[PDB]
Amino acid sequence: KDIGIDLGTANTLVFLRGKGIVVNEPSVIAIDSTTGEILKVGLEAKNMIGKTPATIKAIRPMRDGVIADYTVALVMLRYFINKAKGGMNLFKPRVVIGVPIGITDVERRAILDAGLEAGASKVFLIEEPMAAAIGSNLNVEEPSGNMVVDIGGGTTEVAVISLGSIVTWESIRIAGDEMDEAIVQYVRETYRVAIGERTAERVKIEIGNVFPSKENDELETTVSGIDLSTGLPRKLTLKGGEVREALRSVVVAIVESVRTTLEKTPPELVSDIIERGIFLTGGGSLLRGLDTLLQKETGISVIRSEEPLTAVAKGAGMVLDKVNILKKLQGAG
Repeated sequence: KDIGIDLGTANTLVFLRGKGIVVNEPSVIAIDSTTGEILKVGLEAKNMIGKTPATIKAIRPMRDGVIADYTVALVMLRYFINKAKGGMNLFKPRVVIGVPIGITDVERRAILDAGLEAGASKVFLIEEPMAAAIGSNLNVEEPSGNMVVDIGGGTTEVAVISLGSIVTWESIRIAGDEMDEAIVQYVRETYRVAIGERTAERVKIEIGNVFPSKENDELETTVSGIDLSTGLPRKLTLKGGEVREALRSVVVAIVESVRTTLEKTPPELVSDIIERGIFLTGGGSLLRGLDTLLQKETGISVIRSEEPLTAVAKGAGMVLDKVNILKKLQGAG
């Protein structure tokens, strides 16, 4: 039994060689604040965020693409592996876990340890964009310039793939989480209202956009929270234009990372990218008009992936059947 795991800062996906995606749940875990006992893991836990009594603590152990709260992350990972196997047993499956390219050796050691402690007989780490390319069948083993821009909840990764490896890359810790925060901050500074992270995510999903257009400007939705200047509950409406402005600095950072990667890419590979185009993927890349904006800024065609949410998990599991690539991945156990 072999599984691919996309342990995202926002959502976790597990691909089981033989049937596909068997786990797709928010990366949240809730525990009894006194006993430490796990109450819920997944969606039911996410639904608790910002709504818990003092007796319960809802946690998102993954941050910036890496482990931020070790033990909690450990038990959550075990829960997911157990669920992927279809209940806990004495079988230790082989596991491949996606990771940002800019990960440190220490952060890298933590994920390998966690994988083993969580119940894996052996763990392998695969770079995010590489897993996404394999999961989307991009023929990564060929000598063809393939630039992938993967935006998740914790990181934005830009990589030029060729011959089963990454030639050049940039990795910044500005992605989905920073988009949510940007909206929270915008509402607080503009209307003096405090809203939660989940309400900000809803806004991002319902009217988030990064390219100007009549249609985008007309988009609207409401948000509810507490007016910090009056101490009263308050509901107000946000429009596409406002949100686009709130996400400006984040988008600027993303565009910049793409330009910087292109600049240092070997000329023959750049030649390939101009003809092939840039591959845009990841849950954080779904902002309205993001492809439009990147294409206009780089002057190069941008293509959105067809399975932006599952590509990474699929690729992590599929890499097990590619000895040439697998043999180069760092592992443990």
